[PDB]
Amino acid sequence: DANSALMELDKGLRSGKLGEQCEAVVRFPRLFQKYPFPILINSAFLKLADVFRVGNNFLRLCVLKVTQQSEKHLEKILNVDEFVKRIFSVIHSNDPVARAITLRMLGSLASIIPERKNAHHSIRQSLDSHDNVEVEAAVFAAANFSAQSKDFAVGICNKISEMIQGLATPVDLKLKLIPILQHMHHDAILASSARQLLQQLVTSYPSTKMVIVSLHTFTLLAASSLVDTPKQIQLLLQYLKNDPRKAVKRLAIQDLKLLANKTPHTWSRENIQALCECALQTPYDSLKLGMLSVLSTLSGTIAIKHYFSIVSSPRSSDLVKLAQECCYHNNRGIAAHGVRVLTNITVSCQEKDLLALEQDAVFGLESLLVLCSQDDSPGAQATLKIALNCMVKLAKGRPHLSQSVVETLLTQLHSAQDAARILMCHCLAAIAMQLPVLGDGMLGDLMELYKVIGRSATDKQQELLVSLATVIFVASQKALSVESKAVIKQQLESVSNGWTVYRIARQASRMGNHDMAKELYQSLLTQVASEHFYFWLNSLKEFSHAEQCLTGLQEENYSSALSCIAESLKFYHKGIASLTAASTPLNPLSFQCEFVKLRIDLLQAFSQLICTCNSLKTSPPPAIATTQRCGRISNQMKQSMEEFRSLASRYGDLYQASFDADSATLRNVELQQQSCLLISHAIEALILDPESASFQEYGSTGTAHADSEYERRMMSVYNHVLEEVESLNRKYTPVSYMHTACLCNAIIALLKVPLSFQRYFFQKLQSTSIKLALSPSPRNPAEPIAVQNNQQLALKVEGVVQHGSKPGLFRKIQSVCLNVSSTLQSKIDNMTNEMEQRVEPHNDYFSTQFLLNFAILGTHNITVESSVKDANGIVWKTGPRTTIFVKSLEDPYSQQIRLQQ
Amino acid sequence: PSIHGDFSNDFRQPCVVFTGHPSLRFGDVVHFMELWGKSSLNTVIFTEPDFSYLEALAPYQPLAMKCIYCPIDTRLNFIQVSKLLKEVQPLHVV
Repeated sequence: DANSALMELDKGLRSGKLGEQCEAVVRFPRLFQKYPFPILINSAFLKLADVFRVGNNFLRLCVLKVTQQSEKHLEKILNVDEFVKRIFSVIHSNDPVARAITLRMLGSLASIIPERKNAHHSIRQSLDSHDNVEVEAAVFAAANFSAQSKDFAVGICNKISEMIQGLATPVDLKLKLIPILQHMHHDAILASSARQLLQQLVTSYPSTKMVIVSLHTFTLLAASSLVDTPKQIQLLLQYLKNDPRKAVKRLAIQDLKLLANKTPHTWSRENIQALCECALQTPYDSLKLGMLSVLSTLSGTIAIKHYFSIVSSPRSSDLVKLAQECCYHNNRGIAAHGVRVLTNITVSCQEKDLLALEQDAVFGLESLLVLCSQDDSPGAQATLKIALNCMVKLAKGRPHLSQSVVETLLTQLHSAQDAARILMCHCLAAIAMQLPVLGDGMLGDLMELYKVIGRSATDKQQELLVSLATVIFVASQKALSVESKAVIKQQLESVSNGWTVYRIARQASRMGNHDMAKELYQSLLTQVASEHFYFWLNSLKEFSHAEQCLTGLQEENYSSALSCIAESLKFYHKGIASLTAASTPLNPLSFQCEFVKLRIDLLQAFSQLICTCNSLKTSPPPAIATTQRCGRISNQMKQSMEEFRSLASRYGDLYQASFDADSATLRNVELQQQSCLLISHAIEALILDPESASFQEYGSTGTAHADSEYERRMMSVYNHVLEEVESLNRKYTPVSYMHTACLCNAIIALLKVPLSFQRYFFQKLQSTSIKLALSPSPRNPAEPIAVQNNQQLALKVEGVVQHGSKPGLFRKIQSVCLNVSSTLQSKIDNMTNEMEQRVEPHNDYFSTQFLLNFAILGTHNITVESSVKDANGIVWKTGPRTTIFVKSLEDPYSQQIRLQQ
Repeated sequence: PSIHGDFSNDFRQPCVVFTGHPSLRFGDVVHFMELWGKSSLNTVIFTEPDFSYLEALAPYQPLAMKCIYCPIDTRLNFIQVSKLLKEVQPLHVV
């Protein structure tokens, strides 16, 4: 049912009515989106071409619209020459509107035909014509060809130079033709000639209209040709300084904004001096906001480090004082830009005679905060965003200010409206997440604030409870008191949405407070109106129950270890039964089931290990026969090697097969895998061959990023276990009981730090899938493709990538590794044709050519695997795992020859 | 002149093929000594002296290609050498 849509819509195309043909033409883009493979694309584009050739000039506009929309599918066209000839057969017509439409189609088609000479001749001929629609379409197509072709660029450089300063072709047409000079960056002397022509134009037509158009053109030429961008930044400083007009100044602002966003390393010191000095003596306020917005975007990059470079007192520098009087300005936006600049100076380079500004910086934030808290307007909300981002960055860069930072924030958490409680709770959440030592310093104060929310408004209430209980969970780095649980619970019994309690429960499951997760999951379990959502909530409840059982541990007590581990396994198994029941074909929950299954396997590896440590106290030294490994305990810990190493491999396999998670979920998977490697190394350093260890951890054990509290406690446990392993290296007997005690304490230390269900367990932001439509003949089901067993099978695998939303949010596909293998299904098994190829997609397409050698006699099983390679370099093992069946026939002449031989 | 051309679109199995240098180390003889040297259905017919038979098959063993040492020599052997020497008897023999 792939070409059937093509025959249906082209049956629509063979009508004699304009309406049905137009309907089919405008229905083509949906069909393009549904099947993107180039057979259908090429066929439908040729049909669009020979519908375009004969038409009543309104079908032509519709096909132009479809070509404009479906630009990313244009490179998939195979029979390019017939397509372009059918389109080009309308230039020689005498209807000027049809000609203009066809030049617009050529301009749309520019990507696939950069160096077609007759197209350039048609553009040049129609460009100096007298019909206005033809002229405008010619300028459009000249702009679109000039971005790709170079000989067209130089010839049209001469032509457009002549027609701009030809003193005919009135000012509207000149405004239309200056972007032709914008697209004109291909060669050095071409760029220089365009630069001279633009300078002559801007000094020759000193208007409001032409100066704006010419300056935007001139800066796009500068940002395209990176050979004299500082000259244009310089020229923009004289245009922003010495020009009385206002709109020219506004373009100078947006121009310097674009140039600072693009190439900030070219900004020289005197350029920043000129920008700051022009920002001082301006009488207006919107212009002030614009220049200091440009300086704020310039302050977030390495331009400041070039500005504050050794070989004057930086207190006397223009930028810092300008930041001061615009941080203490009346308008809110200019204050936000100034406090961004001051925060960025503080976070950047650490010269001594800047440190006093630190004090100014922090006071600035709270001053701005008490201006923008009590306003309730979207501009004030954006000012809140900017201020709180500056608060986070300021506390991040200089931690010794940070404590003062957080306490000031709590003051404005006492008196502000319901839209200001949120995002301040978020700033507190971020600061107390990465830097935890301050979080407890809130504790109880949030309690009374939370009490006030018992009698607050209703419109923004639910999000506000979500934010407050989230920052409560973040701040409670050690645990939560029973009274804290009681007050949170009674408040959300007082009023709740039902989805708010779900968000609170999943926040608690994220942080590690699994008892309140239990209680809210009970509340959800009584609730809710579907099958698999009920099973999902039951599974989450059981996981919270097992994790409270894991929190109920005591150090140096192995009996409680076995008991609580058994309770955790039984609650996890009720939970994994619920998860298996909750799985749906529409939403095939795969990360959750694998994560829970490997968690179960980790705790059972721990259980077998702890009872194996108990086996030395539960068996003989060996036997009467043994009198360099003696006893069954050696074989048992070798099995522990096998289980833990396989478990680490399975954690790695779960890491590689996701590709759609965030940094935190991946880092948590890394924590679990590192726990498996930790226990494996700890055992193979104590009992199984101490002799060839000889390492004593010759790597760094400090100075970590510590992006979460769970990460920090994991790393502390890791370092403590490695310290115990280094100390107890080669002093004692190979079996020992300090060795078993070391394993016991290691297992207790790993199970004390609870767990963290991360973001990918609950919500999925990025969804990427691959198609891989195999076409040797695609078969049907059990029917195999017949091969003649004297030639190879040209597989011809072709693929396309499907993105759920926001194309690539976290990681971007750079190249894709297709792997193919065979298997003799008759019963190594045909490993002789394992093949690998790297693909770089153009827009979404994958096109490779695979030859498979089927040689022996039988039915073979082709499997195709995908492997995404990202921009950094990590390979990711996703893919549909496509399998196809082949039967190997023989030539009867060859069969008779083999029988005779 | 070569396989590169008219031989590709005129080749007919079975055939009698006369190939390049009989030393079995360079020419088109190496290509047909491969490919076809997989079945006992075919044979290679060595016909020219002053190249060792078993030594020519030495890089090609192990091998299932049928081989017959059938050397054709036209040079005179020792009986007519004796006839020549008793016919035109010299003063010295080198």
